[PDB]
Amino acid sequence: ADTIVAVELDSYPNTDIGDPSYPHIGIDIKSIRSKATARWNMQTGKVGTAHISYNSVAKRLSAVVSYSGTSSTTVSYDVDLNNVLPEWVRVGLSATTGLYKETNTILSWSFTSKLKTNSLHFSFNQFSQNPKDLILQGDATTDSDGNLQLTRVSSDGSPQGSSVGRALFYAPVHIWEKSAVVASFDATFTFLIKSPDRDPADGITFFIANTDTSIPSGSGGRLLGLFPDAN
Amino acid sequence: ADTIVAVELDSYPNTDIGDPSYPHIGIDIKSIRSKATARWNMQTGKVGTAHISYNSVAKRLSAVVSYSGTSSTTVSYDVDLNNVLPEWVRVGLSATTGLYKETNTILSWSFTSKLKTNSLHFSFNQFSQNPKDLILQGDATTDSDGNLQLTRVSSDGSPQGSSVGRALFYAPVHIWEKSAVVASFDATFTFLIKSPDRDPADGITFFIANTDTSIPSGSGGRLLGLFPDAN
Amino acid sequence: ADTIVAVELDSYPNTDIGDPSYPHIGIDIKSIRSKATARWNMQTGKVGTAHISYNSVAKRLSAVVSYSGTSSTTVSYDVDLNNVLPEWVRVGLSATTGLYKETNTILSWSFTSKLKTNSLHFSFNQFSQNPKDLILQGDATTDSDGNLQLTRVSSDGSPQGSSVGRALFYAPVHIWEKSAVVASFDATFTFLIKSPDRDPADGITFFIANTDTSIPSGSGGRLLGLFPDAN
Amino acid sequence: ADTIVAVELDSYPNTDIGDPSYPHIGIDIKSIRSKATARWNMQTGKVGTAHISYNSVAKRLSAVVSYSGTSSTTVSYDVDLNNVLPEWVRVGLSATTGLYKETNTILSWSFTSKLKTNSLHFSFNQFSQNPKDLILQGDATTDSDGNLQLTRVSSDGSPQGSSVGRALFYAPVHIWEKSAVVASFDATFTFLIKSPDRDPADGITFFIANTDTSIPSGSGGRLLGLFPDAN
Ligand SMILES: OC[C@H]1O[C@H](Oc2c[nH]c3ccc(Br)c(Cl)c23)[C@@H](O)[C@@H](O)[C@@H]1O
Ligand SMILES: OC[C@H]1O[C@H](Oc2c[nH]c3ccc(Br)c(Cl)c23)[C@@H](O)[C@@H](O)[C@@H]1O
Ligand SMILES: OC[C@H]1O[C@H](Oc2c[nH]c3ccc(Br)c(Cl)c23)[C@@H](O)[C@@H](O)[C@@H]1O
Ligand SMILES: OC[C@H]1O[C@H](Oc2c[nH]c3ccc(Br)c(Cl)c23)[C@@H](O)[C@@H](O)[C@@H]1O
Ligand SMILES: [Ca+2]
Ligand SMILES: [Ca+2]
Ligand SMILES: [Ca+2]
Ligand SMILES: [Ca+2]
Ligand SMILES: [Mn+2]
Ligand SMILES: [Mn+2]
Ligand SMILES: [Mn+2]
Ligand SMILES: [Mn+2]
Repeated sequence: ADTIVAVELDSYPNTDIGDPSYPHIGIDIKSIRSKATARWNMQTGKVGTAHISYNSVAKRLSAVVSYSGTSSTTVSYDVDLNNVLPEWVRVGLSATTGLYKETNTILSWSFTSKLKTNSLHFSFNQFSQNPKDLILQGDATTDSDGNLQLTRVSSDGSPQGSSVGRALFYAPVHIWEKSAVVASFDATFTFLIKSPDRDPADGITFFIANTDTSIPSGSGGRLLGLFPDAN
Repeated sequence: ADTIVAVELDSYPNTDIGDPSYPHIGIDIKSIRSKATARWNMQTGKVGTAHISYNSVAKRLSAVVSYSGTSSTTVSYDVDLNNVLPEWVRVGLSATTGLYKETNTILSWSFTSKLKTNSLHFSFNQFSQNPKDLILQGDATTDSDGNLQLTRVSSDGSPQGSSVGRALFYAPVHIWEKSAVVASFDATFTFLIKSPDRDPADGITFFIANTDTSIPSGSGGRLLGLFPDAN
Repeated sequence: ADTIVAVELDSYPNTDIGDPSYPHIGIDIKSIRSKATARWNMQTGKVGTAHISYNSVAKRLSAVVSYSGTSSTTVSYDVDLNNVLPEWVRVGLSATTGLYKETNTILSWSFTSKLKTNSLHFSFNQFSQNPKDLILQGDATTDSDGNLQLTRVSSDGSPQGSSVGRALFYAPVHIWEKSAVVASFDATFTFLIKSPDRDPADGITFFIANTDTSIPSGSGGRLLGLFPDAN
Repeated sequence: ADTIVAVELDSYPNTDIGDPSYPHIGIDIKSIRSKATARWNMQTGKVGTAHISYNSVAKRLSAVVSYSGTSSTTVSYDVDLNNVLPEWVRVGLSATTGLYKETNTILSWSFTSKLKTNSLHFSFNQFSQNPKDLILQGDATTDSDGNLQLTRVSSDGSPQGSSVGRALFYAPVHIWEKSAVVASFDATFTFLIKSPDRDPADGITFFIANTDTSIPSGSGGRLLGLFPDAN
């Protein structure tokens, strides 16, 4: 199967596959069962911001998720990613709904990777109706306001359940190379999660995988479109 | 056929299809017959640097080609590129040999595009043996020193004639959009041209084209791998 | 006196010192009497954006000023700036009021300069209460919302007349050097101009000058805090 | 006195004030007695490269120092720098000689800081004869090849003992702010250390301090121009 590293913004607690009993942000290394989590004061209807960073010297993957004036949650995990990930990757965003639902609207997304002794940076502050520099998978679409709807939304804006969708950047990324002195990446995205459900679900991830990654069978709902099971 | 905008570093004068009678840099808008040229004091065996820039407000495509301490040549052309190019493009480098030959060795290549009211930047200071973020066309390869050999070079380093090769960046680039306030791009590459021929040929280009661009039939030699004829 | 290059957003027509009879954007080379202007559909109470760019190869200073969904005005002028400006400069923003007034509120400001063969970039999306990386001149202050008020505003937000204020970046900028292949700069700022006056005044500039530049005597009002007279 | 955070490239072992018994790179938090060190295979006469990074989420200051094809040494230290440093800082490079000597030649220096919810980046690949964007302290000069000589070098290139010199960037840097979601910085410099001494000394640092920082009295030699004593 795919090799996966992800930062999950998990709005629904699936305690039966390892979630804490509350909304949380998590660092996922090849398993939906996060190696590290932090409690997420998830706000429906307000725009959030996530920042993710890593470098091969400090070897500490970190993420912070914030709502302006409201809250900020941070999670870190010490991991040598050059030991987990292949040399060439694609980076992306994923989102699911399940029994319960939410909009998983991406308003912006940027990413930088550096291979020091290669550089790649992209920034999207609007998404075009046919984004030729993105690989849209599952239900992911871009809409009339220029936003990226990772999961299905009806004509009036209502989120639908049992949705899975992902967007990967078109170009493979060279995230490590044996002659590199240091490899680093940074990622930021802003997101709007709306829901009429008392318990919204399921969440959004930023993720790095093998370049030929695709939505695994059975990855809906709590598996965030990333893993075929909860191992 | 393809839609082409290019800056050509033309080491061989083909006076019969419009070249001036000397090595020159040129700005090409949909024809190998440059809309503007400047005399190029082409230096065999020394590393050169080319800088190209454009923005949709000034509407002036410019290029400068230099050898440290030796020479610098500049050419500009006033053109609304949003009137020439499709909204989505790929960017690349091309090179040819013909009867006469030269190495067309790319040591580095960078590019930035901005869509203001989208950003894309890539930088290569070394090229890996299998560059998954590049579309290599024709004879283009990367070699053991980490350089990009656009045209065929033998085992010992000798350039071969009748070669054509191109390298495009993998991801389409969004170079204009009707809601943009301003669109801009910048490109830099460094290059080493070696030749045992008294009159080296044929040259190197940086070029922007339709995303599905490929080497046209009959584009070798003086056509720089860009055009199917000299119209 | 100072040596000045500026892009002026001139909200008040002073026809007696060379203004066209309407709000305009202008390119100023050592004189308030613009070398080039374009009609500016100036909008009171809406946030505007200005983009300015130049490179020493194309030698074309350009500016675009826009309100989202409303209007965009562009002005360009062909000028070799390395022939006007000293090698070391400071860059800044200026604004005035006079008999008539307006707020000259800077919401953001960024700038990049490149000296190719040096790089400097700064970006402000919020201004702190005591910006130690800015030289504030005249009436310029930063306020509680994190904005830069170039001209005097009363406690409730009312703009005052007979105000002059400027903000320069602290560090001198190396905008040309005789060994450079190409020198380039880019600048963006966003601005909010509010006024209860039927004819608001006087305007905002982005400007480059000798590093020891200061507000000239008698530069208020129509002189935009840049020039001691209307020569 | 000054508040100091530094990464030291310490070519001389002063075991009597806490150095390990070998050349080392070290992370210094308000004391020359490094909180963390790693053995440095210091190479005389070859160009080295140092990369330093930190972000306020991972809270891990890291540094890697390398010679191409030869060696690489890494040191990290977990520290909340927003708890050590004032909100406004200057960043710089320092170097000393003492009884023993070496050239402390800076060939390039770059730095980025980001204040997320401010950006500052500078890059020097050549240093001009009178760098107006640098505060040169002590013996620091720039020479005819465009390099930064932090410590005294004679007319022919011979390093002198009992030298101290520093170069700070002119503009204060805003490295933390109470409303920031995350603060980050990155720094790179390349350096050439030549010596006719069997045991070269004393070393080079990249350092962050109070904006009004100056060379303390008695900071020569093993104190690297940063501290007034070895507490
Ligand atoms: O969308 C949230 C969740 O909905 C389903 O799980 C349930 C949440 N509440 C329930 C109540 C009953 C059943 Br049966 C299920 Cl399967 C659930 C599944 O789709 C999960 O994958 C998902 O995490
Ligand atoms: O490589 C340089 C040139 O070589 C060929 O043209 C000639 C240059 N000198 C010649 C002499 C004879 C003939 Br026949 C040709 Cl076709 C040439 C052709 O391959 C040209 O496309 C190319 O520009
Ligand atoms: O603020 C707009 C203008 O106000 C003054 O000029 C006038 C605009 N309408 C007037 C009417 C009368 C007189 Br007297 C003046 Cl001086 C003006 C002067 O302060 C000008 O410098 C400025 O351009
Ligand atoms: O330059 C290297 C060192 O030279 C001096 O220390 C000595 C190194 N070998 C010695 C031998 C004798 C004496 Br006395 C001294 Cl003070 C030293 C002092 O200047 C030290 O600060 C410095 O670390
Ligand atoms: Ca879950
Ligand atoms: Ca030719
Ligand atoms: Ca006026
Ligand atoms: Ca020491
Ligand atoms: Mn979870
Ligand atoms: Mn030609
Ligand atoms: Mn005017
Ligand atoms: Mn030490």
